[PDB]
Amino acid sequence: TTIVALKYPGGVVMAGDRRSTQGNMISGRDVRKVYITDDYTATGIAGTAAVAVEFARLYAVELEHYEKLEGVPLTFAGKINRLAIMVRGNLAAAMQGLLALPLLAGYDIHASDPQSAGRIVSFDAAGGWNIEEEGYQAVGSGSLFAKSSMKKLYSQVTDGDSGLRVAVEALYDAADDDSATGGPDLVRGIFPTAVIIDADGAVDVPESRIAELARAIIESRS
Amino acid sequence: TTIVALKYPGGVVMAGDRRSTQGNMISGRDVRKVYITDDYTATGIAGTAAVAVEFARLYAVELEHYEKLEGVPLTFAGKINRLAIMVRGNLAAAMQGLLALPLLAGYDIHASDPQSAGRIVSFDAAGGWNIEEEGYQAVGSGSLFAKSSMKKLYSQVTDGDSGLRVAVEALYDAADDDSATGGPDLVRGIFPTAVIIDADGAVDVPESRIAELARAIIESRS
Amino acid sequence: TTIVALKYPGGVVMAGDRRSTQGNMISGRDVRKVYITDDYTATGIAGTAAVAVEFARLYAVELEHYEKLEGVPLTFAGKINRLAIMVRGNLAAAMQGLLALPLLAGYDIHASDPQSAGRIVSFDAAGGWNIEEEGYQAVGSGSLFAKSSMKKLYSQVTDGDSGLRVAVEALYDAADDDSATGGPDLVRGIFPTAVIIDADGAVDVPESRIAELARAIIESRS
Amino acid sequence: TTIVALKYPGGVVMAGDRRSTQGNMISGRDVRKVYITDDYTATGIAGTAAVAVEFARLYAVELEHYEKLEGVPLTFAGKINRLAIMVRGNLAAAMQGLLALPLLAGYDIHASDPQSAGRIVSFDAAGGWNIEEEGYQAVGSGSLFAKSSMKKLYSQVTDGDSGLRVAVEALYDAADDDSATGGPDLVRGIFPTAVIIDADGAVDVPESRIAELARAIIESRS
Amino acid sequence: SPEQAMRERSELARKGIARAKSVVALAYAGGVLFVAENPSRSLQKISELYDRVGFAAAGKFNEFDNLRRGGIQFADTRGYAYDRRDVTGRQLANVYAQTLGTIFTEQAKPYEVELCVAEVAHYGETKRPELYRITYDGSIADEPHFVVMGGTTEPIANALKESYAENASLTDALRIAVAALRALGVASLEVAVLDANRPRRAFRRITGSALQALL
Amino acid sequence: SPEQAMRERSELARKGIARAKSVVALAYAGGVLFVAENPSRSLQKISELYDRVGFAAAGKFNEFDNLRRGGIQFADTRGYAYDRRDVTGRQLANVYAQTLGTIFTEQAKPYEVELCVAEVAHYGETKRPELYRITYDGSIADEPHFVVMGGTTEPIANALKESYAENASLTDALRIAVAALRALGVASLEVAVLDANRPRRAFRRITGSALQALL
Amino acid sequence: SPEQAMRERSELARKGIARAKSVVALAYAGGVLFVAENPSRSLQKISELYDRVGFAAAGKFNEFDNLRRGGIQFADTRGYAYDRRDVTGRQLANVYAQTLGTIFTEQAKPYEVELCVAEVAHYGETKRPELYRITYDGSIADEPHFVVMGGTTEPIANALKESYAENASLTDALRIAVAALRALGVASLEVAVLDANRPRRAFRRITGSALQALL
Amino acid sequence: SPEQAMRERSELARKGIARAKSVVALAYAGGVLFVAENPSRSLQKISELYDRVGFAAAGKFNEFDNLRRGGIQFADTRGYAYDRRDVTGRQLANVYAQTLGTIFTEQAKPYEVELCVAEVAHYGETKRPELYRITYDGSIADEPHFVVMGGTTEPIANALKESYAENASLTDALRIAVAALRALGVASLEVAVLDANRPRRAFRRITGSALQALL
Amino acid sequence: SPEQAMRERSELARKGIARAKSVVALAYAGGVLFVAENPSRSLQKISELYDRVGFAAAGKFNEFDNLRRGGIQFADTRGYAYDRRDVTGRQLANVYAQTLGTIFTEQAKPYEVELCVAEVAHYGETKRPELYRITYDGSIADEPHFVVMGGTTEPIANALKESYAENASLTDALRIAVAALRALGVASLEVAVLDANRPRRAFRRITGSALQALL
Repeated sequence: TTIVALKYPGGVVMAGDRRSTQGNMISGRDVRKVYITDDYTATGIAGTAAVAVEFARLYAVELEHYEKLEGVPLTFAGKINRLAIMVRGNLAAAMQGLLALPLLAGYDIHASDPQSAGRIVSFDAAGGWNIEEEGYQAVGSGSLFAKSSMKKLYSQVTDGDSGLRVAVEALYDAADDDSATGGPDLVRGIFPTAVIIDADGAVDVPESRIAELARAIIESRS
Repeated sequence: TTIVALKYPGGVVMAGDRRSTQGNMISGRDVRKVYITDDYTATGIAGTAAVAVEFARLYAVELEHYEKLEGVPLTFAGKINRLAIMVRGNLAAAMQGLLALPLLAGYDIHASDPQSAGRIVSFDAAGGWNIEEEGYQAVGSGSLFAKSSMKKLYSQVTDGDSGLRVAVEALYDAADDDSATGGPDLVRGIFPTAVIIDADGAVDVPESRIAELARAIIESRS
Repeated sequence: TTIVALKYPGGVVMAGDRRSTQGNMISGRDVRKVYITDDYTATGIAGTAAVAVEFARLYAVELEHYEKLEGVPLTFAGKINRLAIMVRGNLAAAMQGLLALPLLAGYDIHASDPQSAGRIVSFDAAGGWNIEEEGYQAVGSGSLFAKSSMKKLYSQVTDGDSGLRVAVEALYDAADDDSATGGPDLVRGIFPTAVIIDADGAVDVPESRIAELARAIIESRS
Repeated sequence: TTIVALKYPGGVVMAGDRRSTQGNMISGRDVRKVYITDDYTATGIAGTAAVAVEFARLYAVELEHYEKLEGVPLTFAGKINRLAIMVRGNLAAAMQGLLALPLLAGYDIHASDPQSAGRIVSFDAAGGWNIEEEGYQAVGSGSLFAKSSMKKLYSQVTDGDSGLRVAVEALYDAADDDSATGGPDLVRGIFPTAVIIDADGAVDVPESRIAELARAIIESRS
Repeated sequence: SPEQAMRERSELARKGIARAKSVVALAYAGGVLFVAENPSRSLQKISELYDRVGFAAAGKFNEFDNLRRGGIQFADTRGYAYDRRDVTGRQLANVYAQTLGTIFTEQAKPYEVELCVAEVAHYGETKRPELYRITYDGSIADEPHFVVMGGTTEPIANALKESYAENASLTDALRIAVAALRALGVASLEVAVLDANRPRRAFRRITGSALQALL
Repeated sequence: SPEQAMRERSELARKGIARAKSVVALAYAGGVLFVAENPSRSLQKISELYDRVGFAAAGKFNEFDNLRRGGIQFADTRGYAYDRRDVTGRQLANVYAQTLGTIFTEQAKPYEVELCVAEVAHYGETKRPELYRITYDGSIADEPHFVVMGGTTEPIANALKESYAENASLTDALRIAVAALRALGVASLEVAVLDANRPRRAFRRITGSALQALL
Repeated sequence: SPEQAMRERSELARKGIARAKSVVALAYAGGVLFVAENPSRSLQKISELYDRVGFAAAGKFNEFDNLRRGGIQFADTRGYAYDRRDVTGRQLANVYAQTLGTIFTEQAKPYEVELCVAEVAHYGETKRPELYRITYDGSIADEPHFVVMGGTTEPIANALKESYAENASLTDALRIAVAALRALGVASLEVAVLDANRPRRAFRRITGSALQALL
Repeated sequence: SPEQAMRERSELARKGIARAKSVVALAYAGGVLFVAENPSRSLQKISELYDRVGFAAAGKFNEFDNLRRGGIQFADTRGYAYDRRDVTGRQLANVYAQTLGTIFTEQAKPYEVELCVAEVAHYGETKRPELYRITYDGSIADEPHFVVMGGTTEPIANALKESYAENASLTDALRIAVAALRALGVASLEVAVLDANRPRRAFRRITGSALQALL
Repeated sequence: SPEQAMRERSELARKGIARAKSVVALAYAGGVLFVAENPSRSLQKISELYDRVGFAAAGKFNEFDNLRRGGIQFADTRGYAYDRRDVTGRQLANVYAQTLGTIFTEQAKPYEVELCVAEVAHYGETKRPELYRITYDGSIADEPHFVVMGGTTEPIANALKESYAENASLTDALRIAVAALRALGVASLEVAVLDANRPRRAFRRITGSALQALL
């Protein structure tokens, strides 16, 4: 399991893999780990598969409930605080074997500069949060390889296409170096899922572009 | 104990074995492990024999109670959520030695395409659920052999008869490779039980067809 | 301790031994372990001597209380459910050393066929129950030898006398193979107790017939 | 500590020793362990000295309280049930080192046959009770030797005097074979205490007869 | 002024009990005989409490139904607590009297019921049957011969005090009961008997052909 | 003076129930037939409680809706406790009577509802259908033939006591029901039947083309 | 205006106690003698509380029955707490007075009962018997010679103050008691005595042949 | 005398609701249209409950604000419990009716509010919109075409029953709504629509330039 | 008859608020200006709730002191729960209205207080100040220009509606406030301002030399 996120001028992008395993046996092949929380945020949770689905659902329900009650959406700081509280409230479950590692990416509509409104927030086990200022972050069991790949590939990011290509390449490297991460499946036709957030909102990326980018990367590395 | 389920054009089918053991001693010979929950769903629970009977009874009672209270049957997602909650609420009992592994198969009457309305849902220990997209699934102590058999035999499935034959063959292979699974009993006359769900509802399969299929398979393998 | 039960055309029969021990020391010689619960049921509990007396008393009190409150006796399924609940509620006590293994035999007056109205129900540690379809069952520390004896002797059962003789012979074999089971006492004059249930009700068997059968069996085996 | 009880035609008799020890050191020389509960019952408790005094006091208080409230004395079965409940309620204390082993002897005034109205009831650790049909019983750390002595001496019991003599001889044998049981003290003048229950009630035995019987037994064994 | 309140509550209870059917219980050689005017085959005004104790009442069904359930619960708990032979009809009558007395004062509406408790001797024993009467306010009284409750009672009592012969038979006692109530075939009648020649349980209902032949 | 308070509460309940639509339930060869005047397609005055028990009421919707929910909860709990075959309509009727009796006295405003419980035989068995009537104060009565509740009942009862023929058919019984209620097309009518030829569940609704053809 | 409320409650209690039978308790050489008019053989107005304490009352049975049960519970608990010789009749009388005083004010209906507590000396000791009187409002008084309660008391008191001779015998004291109550054979009489020559328990009932011979 | 108390409470509620602004809700081709007279820009009388359910009320703000909050809480809990597609407007209407009925009787002051619940079909489906009306005492009714609440309603109802054409457009329906309410520019008006062509959420507000152009 | 009770409670509250000093709050270019007649230097009728929310009241001190404490507690808890920028004056006004409405009905004596809540824009933003008015019964209203509470209000309102010029200065607005209140030197005056040019906290008091120079 590996989820990556990076900033480009005008928005953010997120992506993840589609493999779930039980020890050394493959049990899942089309798992989705990236969700759209609201009109301008996306959430990706790593760890136990069962916990992430419940976590994203509870987070979305809480945000929608607050919006309906008050009539005004929460600020970015409020959402970060709610997510941190949710993470901190699961320490006993994590100690018992139900651990979740979320990653947050969003677009701030109240920011003065529209070209620097993308935000990436990472969380730790104790519940602390930090806003990334380097432009990229990754979580999961193969996050080190992906982060090392982005450290060298970030100089080529110019727009959404470059960011998506860099994210796909980082996921490919993480799958190459880690056996728990699933790479592209040319025989079956399964590719990583991506979400792009910009000034208009969060839109899911169609599978055709991801397949084309994966094929181009595979051809280049051959 | 092994329960198998597979999809065919126009419905689904389920089947299971009839053996219960206490360690290495045989204590049961005509145990039934497949139940009809409502007009369009079937449930098969593996593990401890005592827990499964109570689980199926509680699930059916809850579904009927909701239907009577609201006057409208639950959707498929609601039933899946209720089953997942029931599974998750038994973690302590499973850790103490009372473990249940359910398997769900149903027909969706609200689906747009009547030829692809069959659904198979599998559950894990933590309580997560997944909808199978490959067409077959198995649970129990001999599920690996049955799944490997179906992986090779699924190309011959065309209608209900082919699916039933493939299910019986998979159960036979699982019983051949696992000593905890009971095979056909020609001396006594005990055969696996099956349930077929289609657009008209869920109907139990008569013993004559299962006996004929088992005899044909035994003759072919001789 | 060993209690046996078997079916004959027109009813059922139950029997048990009269020995209680504390380790390797004999402490009881005329213990009764078979009780009449109501007009058409009999119960035999094995394990700790103290628990069985309280269990039978509570079961009879509960059945009589329900009958008095509602004015109509419970069905067979209701009685089985109540007994299963009682067994399941004693798991902690069984883990602490107070274990009870009940056995139920009864006559169904609502059955369509009067010649197949006899029922034998067995219970397990977890609380599950099963209806015997082979015609005999045994519980206790010498139940294996008794069951093996009945497996060969069941072909001679034709009426109540044959069933009683087979039950006495099975108890004799169990006492022969197990030192915790007490055999017939010719010096003192203590013999196993039996109960016969038929269309008229449950009647205790007089000691004279049991003594005659035991003497005949002893003479035959000499 | 050893308490014995036996039946004779027309009543019952009980007796006990007068020694208390703390390990291997003698701390008591005139301890009384046999009490009169009501007009027709006697109770003897073995084990920890502190627990027995409280047990007998509570039992007598409960019986008198019920008699005063209802105006009619309890039946024998009711008293046995109350004593069994009291014994069963002390399982945790017994596991913690406060164990009590009671013995009950009484005369039934409602029995049809006045010559067979004597009853002896023994209790076990779990709380079960049994009515003795052999005519004698013993409790304590030297109960085995006393029971073995009575097994040979019971043929000489004809009336109250013979029963008292047999009880004294059994206590003497138990004291001879067990160092925790105190025998007759000729230097100090301490003898076992006895209680006789007949159709007129329970009366304490004067010390003169017990001393004479002990002296006769000692002279015979010299 | 509790005088007015108690007078009003007593008037309410008396008016409620006045407009009701009559129940007659009398003792014969075989035990106690219960006869009531119950056209309904599903609602019963006569029942049993224990092995030797019977129950009978007149009034509103939802009240003495709860009273019967409470009595059965108390009898079962007491029997399991000590023994089956330690349950007596006096203990149930006292509990009923206390419950009715507590209901009359504290509760806003009193109970318009009349209760009767009957007991017989055990097997192989000789004892005179005992009958008790409990009123709405909790008064408990002892009746040696018969109890009449429900609707008007003076004419029925005067009729019963005439033809009542001690140590009668089942048929004769049934005839006196029917004659007293009339002043009725298989329908509109409920008959129960506490038989003292039974091993353990003394309560049984007589209906249909047996009731037709007896009457 | 509880006399005035009880008279006033009874008058309130009677006035509340008087200004309401009428519900008629009758037994035919196939079970029980429920017909009610319900113009609304979303609010239902007829429902089911268990496999063989039906529910029907007239009055304020928010009251008998809660009563129906409580009855369903009780039936489900009792069925799971012992068995599915141990649930009888008498047990539900007694619970309803107790609940209504408790509501009438303690609660400030009484319930302006009328309840009816119907039961049929199991599959492969022959038994006469049972009908029960429960009033606002908790009175429970047994009706062998039919129950009429809601609004005026005397003219409807007199009309029904004339053309009611035992062991009739579905179409004929529906005709008698509609004629008695009139003294009405597909609209403004709710029809339900307890069919005793069904395997497990006996309740089903008839609306639309089937109701049009039958009527 | 608590004046009217207390006057009304006192009038209610006085009227309740006025229409009741009379109980007379007097002290003779052997202890205390209790005589009451009790036709019923199953309900008792005289009982015992402890080894040397007796109980007697007049009024409604369901009230002093509870009072007797509470007194027995208190006596047993106190005796087990410290010792059997630390229980005195004054402690029970004070508890009864406090309970009656609490009942009179807070509870809606007062208790129409009259209580008397009697005690005697222990074995091998000489002490004058003690008698206490407790009224409905909780007043406690000490009486050296005799206590009269129930119904009218002035004529009975005047009759008893005439023939009462100190240190009399059982037969003579019984004759004075019967003569005072008359102004009665084996029936309609309950007689109990606290005998001070008994080892531990001093209470015993005299009925049947012994009562016939004494009277 | 609960008659006087209920009459007084109903008069209080009627007088409270009478002196209030009027809210009109009607169904057009695109769903439901809510128009209210709300000069304040910060307090809203029209809101949403779920993806397909809308809320509207007239009366005291602090009451239907709490009612709206409770409805939102119930809808969210139910949606998370089973599924988002298992939430229906009938379930919310029943809860509102029960809450108002409970408030009316027990609470000292009744609520002077009028509630309306509207629902529309899901995406890619065809179904007629459903409208419900809930009154202060808890009465629930079904309205097929339109609901008028607040202040006087007869003239507004008569005006609406004239120009209401089924399957109209947004502009035309807005014109009929404004004409009926007048018998008003951008100010003193609140307009909301339940659009049935939206993917998931159907509620949106129209104010400013878009409202100016439409009107 | 809740009509009389509500009329009496409203009369009590009106009479309590009538005999009190007057508080005037108006909005100028720099925010909101609070002026009150407070001779006491230790008891304050104007305070702050959060970084941009102000508090003002007239009436009994021990009541709006508790109201201020509750508002501060709610604001602090809400700010720590989500964020400091998620606290709005509407949320506090709604809480105050609910609390006053609950107090008015249930509590024996109503509160004789008048509340006003004012809010201003954040730093580096442009927004019109918001003013809310809450009455004793819980009514909440929106005022765009000014709020007058305490004692007589009609002459003060008529005086303020004349010389009130939008987008005025601090000195000029203070002059209008003092002139309206007069129709007062450093003493007997309390002045506070919500300054919208401050970084985080907008509340500050002006007293002494600065107040002397401004006036």
